Amino acid sequence: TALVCDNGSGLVKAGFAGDDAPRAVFPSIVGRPRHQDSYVGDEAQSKRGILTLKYPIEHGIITNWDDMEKIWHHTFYNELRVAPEEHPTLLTEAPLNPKANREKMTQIMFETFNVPAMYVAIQAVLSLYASGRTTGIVLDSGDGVTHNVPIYEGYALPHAIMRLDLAGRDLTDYLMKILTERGYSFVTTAEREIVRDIKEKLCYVALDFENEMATAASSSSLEKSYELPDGQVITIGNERFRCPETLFQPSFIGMESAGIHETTYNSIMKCDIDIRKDLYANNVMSGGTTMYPGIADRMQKEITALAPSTMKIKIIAPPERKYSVWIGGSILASLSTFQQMWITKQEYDEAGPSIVH
Amino acid sequence: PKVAENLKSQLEGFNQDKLKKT
Ligand SMILES: Nc1ncnc2c1ncn2[C@@H]1O[C@H](COP(=O)(O)OP(=O)(O)OP(=O)(O)O)[C@@H](O)[C@H]1O
Ligand SMILES: C/C1=C/C(=O)O[C@@H]2C[C@@H](CC[C@H](C)/C=C\C=C\CC1)O[C@@](O)([C@@H]1CSC(=O)N1)C2
Ligand SMILES: [Mg+2]
Repeated sequence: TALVCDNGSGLVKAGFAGDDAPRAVFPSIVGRPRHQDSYVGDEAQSKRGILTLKYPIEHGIITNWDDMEKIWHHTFYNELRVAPEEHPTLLTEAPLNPKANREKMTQIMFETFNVPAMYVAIQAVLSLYASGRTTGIVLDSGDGVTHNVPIYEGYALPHAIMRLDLAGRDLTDYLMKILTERGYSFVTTAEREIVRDIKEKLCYVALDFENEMATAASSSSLEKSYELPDGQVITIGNERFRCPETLFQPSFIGMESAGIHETTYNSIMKCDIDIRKDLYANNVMSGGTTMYPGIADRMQKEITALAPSTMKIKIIAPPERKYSVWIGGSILASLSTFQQMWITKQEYDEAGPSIVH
Repeated sequence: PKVAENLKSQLEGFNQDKLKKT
């Protein structure tokens, strides 16, 4: 059976092609002994007192290869419990991944794990496939990076891809900064995890930020409470929507970048004028950071304000979009016509890593 | 070319209810 591994900056999603969900979802972290020899994922966190913990993937790109090998090793033998030499393996990569990185992923899979076949797909393209489309523009926002990726007839259009180095972890850091200013103590990575949970449980995207600020200033109607591990109950009101507003207004964390609605529009305006109607009518949201309540309605509003007045705009935000990349990979690797598209180990032995492009 | 055409057709027509429950 083919395997599918979606390597994210924050979470690894892995499982078997043809399944409706990844069987393994675990933190993309590797720890090694600080004094006087590796752990991956939840066990690394459990033993963080004796380990130095690193994320091998930064903003969607693999940066620590030795640790990335540990992530894949753990994926195969500990999480999925498979022998990789027995399974074709589909891997994912970020948009705009350097060619050298794609070659190195290929070399490690064939030479270190001895997979019989592999393939590398762009994450956003798989999310589009998971919605049953081969044309559209995807907003994929995870833990480390956000991209707008316009895709036509199955191919991402690389010249029109936009990137924002703002995503879920930066939103958690911003919420942590706001809550620290209010007088709570959140400092360590363990404590930041409490903030991440607050963000997921209570934050939302306001349809109209100014209006929502006025509501929260004049009423307690938006307030929600949350019990911290130490027993304190914190109440938040405008913090709920000021946190993800940073996606529309990156200046909130001191970035000069345009917001996700403007990067969507600019992406579409980089594409051929003859495909723009298809993009506007097929805006698919993918990734954990697109889960906030309200985000699709806000996107619909903002893109409507930027686009020509008669343009048909549709935002597609599937309930399963935390795992839409992986589900697209599960579909693609299960299809009969895809089976001749795997790069085989035999082809790699003849031609080397450059075959992957 | 023919492969790309058929693959697009299978993706566009795929019913996610076919996928196995985990
Ligand atoms: N319900 C939710 N609301 C808001 N944020 C969410 C929610 N659920 C998950 N997240 C955020 O999504 C991020 C993880 O999403 P995902 O697994 O898509 O990222 P990734 O693939 O690891 O990262 P990247 O694609 O950036 O490399 C985390 O920051 C998490 O806090
Ligand atoms: C339920 C869960 C969700 C998740 O996405 O975690 C991922 C992975 C996690 C690894 C570091 C933490 C300490 C260790 C163990 C973690 C598991 C929590 C797993 O670092 C994130 O939390 C970062 C930091 S704060 C944030 O916003 N992103 C995203
Ligand atoms: Mg991702």
